[PDB]
Amino acid sequence: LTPEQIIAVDGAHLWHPYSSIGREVSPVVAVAAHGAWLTLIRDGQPIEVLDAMSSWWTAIHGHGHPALDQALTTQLRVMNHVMFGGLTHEPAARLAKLLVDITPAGLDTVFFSDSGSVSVEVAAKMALQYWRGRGLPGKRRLMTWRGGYHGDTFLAMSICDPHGGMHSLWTDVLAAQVFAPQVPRDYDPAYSAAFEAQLAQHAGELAAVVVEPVVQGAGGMRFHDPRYLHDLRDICRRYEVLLIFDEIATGFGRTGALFAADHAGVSPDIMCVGKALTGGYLSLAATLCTADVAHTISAGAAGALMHGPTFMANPLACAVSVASVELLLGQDWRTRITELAAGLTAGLDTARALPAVTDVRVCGAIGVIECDRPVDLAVATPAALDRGVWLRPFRNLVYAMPPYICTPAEITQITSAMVEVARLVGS
Amino acid sequence: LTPEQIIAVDGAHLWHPYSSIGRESPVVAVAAHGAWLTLIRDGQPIEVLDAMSSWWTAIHGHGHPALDQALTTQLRVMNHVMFGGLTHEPAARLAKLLVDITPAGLDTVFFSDSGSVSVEVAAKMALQYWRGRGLPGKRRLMTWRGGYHGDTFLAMSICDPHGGMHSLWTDVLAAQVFAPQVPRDYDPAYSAAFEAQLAQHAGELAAVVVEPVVQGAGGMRFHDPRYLHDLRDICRRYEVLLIFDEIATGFGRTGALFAADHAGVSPDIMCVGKALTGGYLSLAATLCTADVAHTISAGAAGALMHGPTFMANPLACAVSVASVELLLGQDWRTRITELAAGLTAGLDTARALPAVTDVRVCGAIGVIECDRPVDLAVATPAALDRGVWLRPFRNLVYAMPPYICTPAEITQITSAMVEVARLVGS
Ligand SMILES: *Cc1c(COP(=O)(O)O)cnc(C)c1O
Ligand SMILES: *Cc1c(COP(=O)(O)O)cnc(C)c1O
Ligand SMILES: C[C@H](N)C(=O)CCCCCC(=O)O
Ligand SMILES: C[C@H](N)C(=O)CCCCCC(=O)O
Repeated sequence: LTPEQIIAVDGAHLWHPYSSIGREVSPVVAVAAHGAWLTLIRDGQPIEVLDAMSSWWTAIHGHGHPALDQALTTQLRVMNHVMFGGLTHEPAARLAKLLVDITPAGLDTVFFSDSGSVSVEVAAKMALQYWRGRGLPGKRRLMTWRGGYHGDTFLAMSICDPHGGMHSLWTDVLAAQVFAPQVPRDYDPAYSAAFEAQLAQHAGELAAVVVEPVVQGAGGMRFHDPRYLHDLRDICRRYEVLLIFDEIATGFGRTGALFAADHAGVSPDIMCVGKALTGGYLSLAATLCTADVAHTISAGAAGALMHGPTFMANPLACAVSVASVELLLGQDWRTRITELAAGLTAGLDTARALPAVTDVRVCGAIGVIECDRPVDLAVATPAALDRGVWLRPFRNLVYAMPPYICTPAEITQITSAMVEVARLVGS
Repeated sequence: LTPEQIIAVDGAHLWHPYSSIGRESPVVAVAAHGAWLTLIRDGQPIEVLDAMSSWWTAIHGHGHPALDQALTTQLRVMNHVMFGGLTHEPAARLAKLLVDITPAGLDTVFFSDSGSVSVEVAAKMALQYWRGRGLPGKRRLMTWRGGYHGDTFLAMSICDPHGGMHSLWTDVLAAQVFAPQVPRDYDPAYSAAFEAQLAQHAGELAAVVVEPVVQGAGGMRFHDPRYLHDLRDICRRYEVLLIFDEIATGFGRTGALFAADHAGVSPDIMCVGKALTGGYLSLAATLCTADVAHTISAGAAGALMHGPTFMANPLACAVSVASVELLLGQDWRTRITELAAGLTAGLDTARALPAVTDVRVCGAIGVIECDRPVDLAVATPAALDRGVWLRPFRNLVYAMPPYICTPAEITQITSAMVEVARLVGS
């Protein structure tokens, strides 16, 4: 199909995410991706632009990395997929061993699934089944703080920010969960004391606290002091409420630590990972839990964990994930991310002086220009493309989560485009 | 890793589906090619038939050269890009194929990453539809018993609450409306009763959701396609949407391209998955009519706020395009008829077995139903001894073999199935 043909079929038959159909955006045709770069069709002509978004925060080693391509083709040659019901295999074993070794201590059990939203559903199921296994089925609600996002399936939606979150129109049909106020950027003991007070009054009906550690992504690219996670861990411990960290966006080095929990030295009872898990090649996610959680879940009268995605532990997805994680661990990723952060900080600093900019902030390989108004994609997208960068703002944010392989020059091209988008926003 | 090292790691760290940890032992798989798996039995690698098609996905068998090549072709040009703001050739080629081969009127495609997600998307579409019509009270689902629709919490709510796999969770799930178990043979009184029950709930129902013709994970039950014609009629007259979940029945499995085709009926919304990718990669899709898509988009809500990270993944779409074209490029209907005949002929003798209550076949689906639960500890090694990978569940010994299975291979599969049933009764 020609780009023309692709656009026609697309307009007629494809529903895009977070969109209407008809009077929708109008997507740009992508025809190739290599390293940090996408080949897009603009006015009938192919242009090369930097994938500043890492393809929604997944392509940490860039596209078509030789190690990941090879890992995929090697597995393809021997075994594409077998059912995980009754069978196991090397890629599943290798990936699970890697995951339990690099995640916060105590997470020794791995349940694979096909997507981040599903892994969150699995996390909640683990938490609820845990308490059923202890003969306390009243412990069935979740608690979180505002500003959060945990995916788009219906249980996941129930812990999305109920007022400004993308799922706010659904609140009347969602499970009603417990929400603490927005966690602040700077550490304030009074906030943690209030969180504890609120949790204490609901402790008998709470299965778990569920939060994104350090960085809240889709809810506003907000950062908070890691010490709050230390307080959550302690509160949950004392009141016997499970602690769940959703690291689907923060995992695999993105915030400057291997996992954002590591900024706090905290181990949750349950953890979700996804997105950058496969290096952005294929859909895969995982839910990890402690031995105590795993063993209790089938205690009393609860029985087996009745979850089993058809493509659970897919050998192809697991094999590229093994390669992606090994590639990350086999380099000095900590210095790499530090250099990326310094580059983002340096390149975004001029945005602070722009009239429509309210904040500039960087955490690891995350760079954010917060604006005083919602960012118009119709203006932003071509402005970024004109400067050789693929950017997709959302809410009032011009942000990047670039591939780890970006050179300092490429980072400066990305930040330059961001600043120019923000400049255009304010005029 | 060696097989023993894999077993060690697996036992320590891997949670398997529908199981407990440290109380459930998996067999190591080291290769798969065509209709055969290479498994490790007592230290020896053996080749056995994938009678389950790896949970009903591997319709062209494993490592089919056309599908392998499609994947490797796409890998060299573009592994993945975000579907937010971008589009691409594999998504367009796949959407065009699916719109063309599905029941008439299904012209919009929302891709997702798994069957259960595609079901939640379908439900979201149905609820958002009625909101766009100013009827937000229409928010419950109706289905019939014996059904299965996945494992996420909304999907669980339309699993049969009495004896379906999610039955222990009834007290926490959304309470949906359940009609009685639909019978095998057509009885118009069943439809009239379904209508009567639906009528009293019509003002609060967004949709009827069912598996058409074959109910899979809820018990491998078959029903007359005329029931689906009745549901189309009832939904039309009472203004309730009709959703067909064809995640198990799609792509030829029941003898028609989609099971809905047996009834000559189109749902308003349709889910597909599993065999969509030929069993290579996780992918699913939710299709809807122009009416549904436009009504959603014209509502105050506006956008459908759903967007899986790996939505319309190029690699998954590329292998699916190849799998679908490979199916359409051959006489699949004759192939399935031949498979059905082979299954019928090979399972016939099981009818006489003392613990067997029914034998039934529908397209490339063969079922022995027993009078008691089937013990995997007896069934699994028995079948492996006969060169077949079988996974019974509940009281069912069944197969959903790759379409490429030879008559000899089908003979081998059915013989193992008969032998497992024989052992159940002793
Ligand atoms: C397998 C299946 C699903 C869910 O698929 P997963 O990939 O396991 O989420 C949903 N509905 C039906 C009818 C199925 O057979
Ligand atoms: C992206 C994301 C999810 C869910 O991801 P999908 O892959 O879209 O299902 C969940 N939680 C967080 C924090 C995320 O960033
Ligand atoms: C796509 C995935 N579900 C995700 O969490 C990222 C969404 C956050 C950005 C919203 C947008 O780009 O429109
Ligand atoms: C979601 C799951 N893979 C599925 O729907 C098919 C499995 C149903 C059979 C249940 C078993 O084999 O134990």
